[PDB]
Amino acid sequence: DLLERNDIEVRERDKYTVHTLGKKKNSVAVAFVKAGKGDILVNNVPLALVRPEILRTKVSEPIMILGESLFKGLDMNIKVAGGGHVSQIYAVRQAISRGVLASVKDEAARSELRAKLVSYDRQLVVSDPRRCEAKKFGGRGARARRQKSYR
Amino acid sequence: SSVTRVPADVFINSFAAHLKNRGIIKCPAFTDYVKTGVSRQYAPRDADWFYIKAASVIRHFYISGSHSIGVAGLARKYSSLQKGKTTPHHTKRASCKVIRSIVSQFLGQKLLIAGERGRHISPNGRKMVEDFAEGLQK
Amino acid sequence: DMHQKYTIIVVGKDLKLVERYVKSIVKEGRAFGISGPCRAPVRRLTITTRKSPCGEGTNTWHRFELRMYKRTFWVTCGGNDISTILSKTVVIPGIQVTVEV
Amino acid sequence: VRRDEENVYYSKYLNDCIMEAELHEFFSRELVDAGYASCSLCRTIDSICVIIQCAEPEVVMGDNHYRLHKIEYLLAGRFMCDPKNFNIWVDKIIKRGLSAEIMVD
Amino acid sequence: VHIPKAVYKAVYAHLYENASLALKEYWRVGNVPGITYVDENGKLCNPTYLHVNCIMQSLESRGVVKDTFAWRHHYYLLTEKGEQFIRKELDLTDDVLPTPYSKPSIK
Amino acid sequence: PNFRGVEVEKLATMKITDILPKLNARCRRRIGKHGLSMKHLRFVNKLRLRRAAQPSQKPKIVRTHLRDMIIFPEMIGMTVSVYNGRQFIPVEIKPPMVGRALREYSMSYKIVSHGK
Amino acid sequence: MRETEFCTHIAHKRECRICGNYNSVYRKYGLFICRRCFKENAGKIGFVKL
RNA sequence: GACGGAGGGGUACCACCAGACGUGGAGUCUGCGGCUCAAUCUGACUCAACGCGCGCACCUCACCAGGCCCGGACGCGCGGAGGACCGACAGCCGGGCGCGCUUUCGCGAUCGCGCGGGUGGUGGUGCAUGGCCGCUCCCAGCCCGUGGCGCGAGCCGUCUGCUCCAUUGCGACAACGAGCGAGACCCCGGCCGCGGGCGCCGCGGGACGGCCCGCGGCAGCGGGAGGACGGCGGGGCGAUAGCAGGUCUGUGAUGCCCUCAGACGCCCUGGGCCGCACGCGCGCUACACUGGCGGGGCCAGCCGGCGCCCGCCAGGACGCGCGGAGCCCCCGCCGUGGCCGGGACCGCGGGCUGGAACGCCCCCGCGCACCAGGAAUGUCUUGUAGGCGCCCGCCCCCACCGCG
Repeated sequence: DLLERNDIEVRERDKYTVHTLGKKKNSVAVAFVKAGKGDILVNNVPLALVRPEILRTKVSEPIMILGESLFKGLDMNIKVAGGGHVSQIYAVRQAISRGVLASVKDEAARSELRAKLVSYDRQLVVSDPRRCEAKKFGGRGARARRQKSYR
Repeated sequence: SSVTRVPADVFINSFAAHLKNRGIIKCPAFTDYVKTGVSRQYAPRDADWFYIKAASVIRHFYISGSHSIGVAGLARKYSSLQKGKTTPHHTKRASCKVIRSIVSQFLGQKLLIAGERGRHISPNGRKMVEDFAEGLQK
Repeated sequence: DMHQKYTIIVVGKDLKLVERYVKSIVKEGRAFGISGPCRAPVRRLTITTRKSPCGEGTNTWHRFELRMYKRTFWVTCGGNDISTILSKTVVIPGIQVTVEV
Repeated sequence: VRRDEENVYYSKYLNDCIMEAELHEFFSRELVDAGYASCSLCRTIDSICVIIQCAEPEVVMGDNHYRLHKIEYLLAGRFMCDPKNFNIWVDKIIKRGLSAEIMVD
Repeated sequence: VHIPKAVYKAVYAHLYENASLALKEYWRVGNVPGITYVDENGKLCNPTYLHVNCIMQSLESRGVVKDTFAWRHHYYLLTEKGEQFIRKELDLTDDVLPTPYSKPSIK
Repeated sequence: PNFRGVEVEKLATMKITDILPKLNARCRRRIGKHGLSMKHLRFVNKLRLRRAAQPSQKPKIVRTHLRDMIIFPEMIGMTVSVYNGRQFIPVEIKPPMVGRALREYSMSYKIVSHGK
Repeated sequence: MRETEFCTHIAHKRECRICGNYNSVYRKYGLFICRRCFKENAGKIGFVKL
C-alpha cells in the first residue's frame, strides 16, 4: 500500500527482467517485464479487466500510437497498491509505457520513439506534482473558511 | 490464471446456477427472511440472496487463499453505509450471523477445510473452484 | 559462548543526537558481527491546542509535534561484550538505549 | 509488516521528558535562586544521572554536602531513587551573562 | 483530631532519614508510600494523606523543615535546627545522623 | 387495566422476581446483570414493612432523596416522596404503573408558563 | 464520622497533571498535563511548533 | 498624525470581475439573544461574540434545594488527663451522615478554647496588573550613530523615476553609514543519488529567471523551450508601536477588596446548563431521475489489531495478538406519484455502558415539513472548488463540532 518492499515482495524466483515505476495521485505501480508471449497483464489482471470499462480505452494509448509488434509479445506482472481507482489506472499506464521503454533499452534514439507517445499524451512518460493540500484553523477544507458573517 | 480473468460479476453469477443443482450449502429460511447488513435500507429482493452470497464469498476466497478471511473478512467485501439520517453517516459492519453461516456451511461441503486464524479453502476446493473458472473462460 | 541474540532499539527526539548514538553502536559493533541499523518511520506526536488561553478571537491553533525515530540493531554476542561495548559508546544524556534479549 | 504498534517504550521516552519538565520545575522552585539554569536526566542504565548546569555549583552542597543528594532523595520518594545511584551534576556555567533565567533573577 | 503517636514518631523518622519528601498533594483520603508503621494491633499499616499533610505542614510551620510547593507537591528539605527538634520528639539520640548527612561527594 | 399478563391484584401480590421476566430491557437488566445497591435495597424495607402493616391511615409517606429506583410491584398502594431536585413530589404508584422508574412519574421541571 | 460519606462518589476525578485544573485533561498519549498548562510546558516534552 | 461624497499612484476571490459552490426559503441540530423557573453557573456582543472557551445523566461545576464535616498551622494565655478530645448497638429523627437525640457503651491530650496570626475560595474588580492571546496586520514599516537643516514641534537619509506581494531592489540624491521587519531560515512534498533497512529511512544533491528571444540606464519585464517541478510546496516563525480588546473562571501569576466554621472552605444526596413564544450565529440532511435502492467487481490515506461462537441487530461469551473507507463503479428494480423522493415526529421491543439514563445504538411500525428558495449575504483560481468517506481532541455514555 505505501512505499513498501512490495516492489518484488509477492514474486519469488522467475526474476522478472524489467522493473519500471508508474505513479499517478499516490498510487504505486512497479512494472515487471519478462518479454514473453503478449502478456500485458498488470495487477495480475487482464488489460481488458478494469474498474471503469470506459477508462480502459485510455490505457491502450501506447498500443494505438506505438507499434503493436511491441505488445504482440511481452510478459508483465505489476504490483499496484494505493490510489482511489482512476489514480491506479494512470499510474498503471505510466508503468507499462516506461516498461516498454525499458525494453527498447539498446537503441540510442529510444527517446525519439517514446516522444511520439509524449506528443499524443504528455505525462504518459512524466509524473505530475499534483498532491492533496491541507486545511488551516477555521477552514472546513483546504482552500475555504467557515462562511464569514460580516464583511 | 483465468480465475483472475473471469470477471468477478460473471464468475459469481454463473457459479451459483450449478450450485443450485448441486444442493450444496442449503440456505436456511430465517436468513432468506432477514435483511443483510445493519446499515441496509430494506431487504435485498434477490430471493436467492443467500445462494448468491455463497457464490460471492468463495471467489474472493480464491484470491485470499492462505492469508485467510475471518467472519468479518467476507462482510468487508459487502460493506455499506446508511442512506437515511438527519445527521452525517459513520460507516458500520454488515450482519455477522448470515456471513458466519455461509463459510461454516462451506466448511461442511469439504471444498473449504479451515483450521487457522479464521478460514482457508481446502486444496480440493481451491482446485474445484478454480476448475469452475477453467470452464468459465474457455 | 552462549551467543544470545540482542536487539538494540534507540528512541530519541533529535535526529542530530540520534545519528551520533547510532554511529557509536555501529562503530563499537564491528568486532561483534553487528547487523546494520534499521531506521523507524517517524513517530508523530502532534498536539493541537488553540493558542489563546481565553476564547477571544478566531481560535488559532498550535500544532505541537514531537518526532520519535527508533533504531533497531541486531547483535549476536555474549552477555558481557555489550557491557565492554558500553564503555566505548558515547553516552548522550537522556537518549534511550533498549537491550532486547 | 509485523511489530506491535503498542511499543510500550515509545510512551516511556516522553515520560522521561515530563520527568525533565518536572525536574525543570523542581529546580525552578527554589534551586533557580540557587542558580539552576538547565537539566538533563539519564535513565538509560537506570542511573537517573541528572546534569544541573547552573551558575554556581557550590550553593546546593553548602557546607557538608548533606542536601546535595537530598535533592536526589526528594526524587527518591517520587521515583524510588537511591542516594548515589542518581547523581547531581551541578557544575560551573561560564559567561553567566549569556545565561538568561538567573541573569533576570 | 486523632493522629497516632506511632504514626507521628515513625513519620518524623522517615522524613528525618532521607531528609526528603515528595508527595503529589491529595485533597482527601490517601496513603503515603515510603512511610509504614505498626498499629496497636501489631498490624503493618501506611498513613493517610489528609493526616500526613496536617503534620507535614506543622513541621514546616514550626520551621523545623524547609518546604517547597510546585503546584501540587510538597518538597521537604530538613534543617539542622529541625534535626534537633526531631530528636526531641523521636526520643532518639544526637549521634544518629540523617542518611544524606555525608557521602555524595563526586570526584 | 390488566398489566403484563397479570391482573392488578395478582401483580400486586406477585414478587419482584415474578414480574421481572416479562419487562422492558432497562428493567430486566436492572436486576438481570446487576441488582440493587445496599442503600437502595434498605429503602425498600423501610416502606415495604409499613405498606404490609397498615394500623389505619398511613402516618409515614416518608420523604426520600432517592429517586431513580425502578418501582416494585409490591410497593403499589402507597405515596412516595420521589424528591425532585428541590421539593418532594408525593406519588401514589398505580398497579399498571409498575415496571418503570419512579423518575418518569416525578416532575422536576416547570410545565410551561413562558413564551414571552 | 464524615468518613461515612467522605468522597464516597466513584467516577473519574481526573485533573490536569501540571496544574490542579480539572478541565482539558488531554490524555491523548497519556500526557495527563493541562491544555492551558501545556503551552507553558511543550518544548521540554519535545513537541515544537513546526 | 488622523480624517476627507480630496487628488496621484499601488495591492488583496478577507475587494471585485468571468465563473463556482453557497447561505438566507425547508426540516433537523447545536450555540446565543429573549423568557421562564427554587435554579437555568457563566465570559464574549461589527469584522476582531454567538458547534467558541476541547464531548454537563454524576463528577466536572461555577448555580438551586437539603444537610455532614475543620483540614481555625505556629506562639503565649488558659481549661486540664482516669480527663482534652473523639467514636458509638439498638429505639430513633432523618434520603440520609451516631449528624443530633433516648441510649450505654468505648476513647485517652493524639488536644480543646482564648487571642494574635495563619485557613481556602470557578467570589468581585482584566479600566490593579502580570503572562499568553485577539486585532491593527493576505500587512511593511521601524529606529540608531555622526553630519546637515530648522528658535523649536520636526525634518534629512527613510526618495513626487522605475520595479517588486513587500524602503523589494536598481539607478539618482545633505545626507552618510548601520541595523530591526520583508527576506534569509526552518517543516512537508515536487524528483534523483549514497549508505543502508523489517517499519523504505536517514543523509546529500538538484530548476538556477540559468539559458533563448524581444525590451530593458539598470534593476527588472513578457514570450519561450528543455525540464520531478517555473521563477516561495502545503506550511509554520513573525518588526516598531499600540488597544484601557480578551482572560483574576488554568495556575505555586497575582494587587486591592470580600467570605473567613449556620463558610463563598470541604464532602455527600437530588437538581439544572438537555428547561425555554419568537428572533438569530454556525452547522447537518433534503427537495430526487448525472437520482434512487441492489443485492453485487470495489478503492484509500490518516496510519490502524484480529479470531471464534451465540444473537436480526444491539450486543454478549470464549479467546488469539493482529490488520482497510465511502462515494462511485456493477447488472437490476423502478414514472414523474410529496413518490419505492425525503426522514421528521413518534408509539413497541432488544441491548450497551455506567452507583445510577434522563446518554446512545439496533429492530419494527410512522412517512413532518420540503417539489429549487425574497430582500440581503458569504467563501474560494488545481488536486482548487464542491461531492464523498477515515481518524483523533473530549469521553463510562454520546459529533453534525474543531485539528487533521
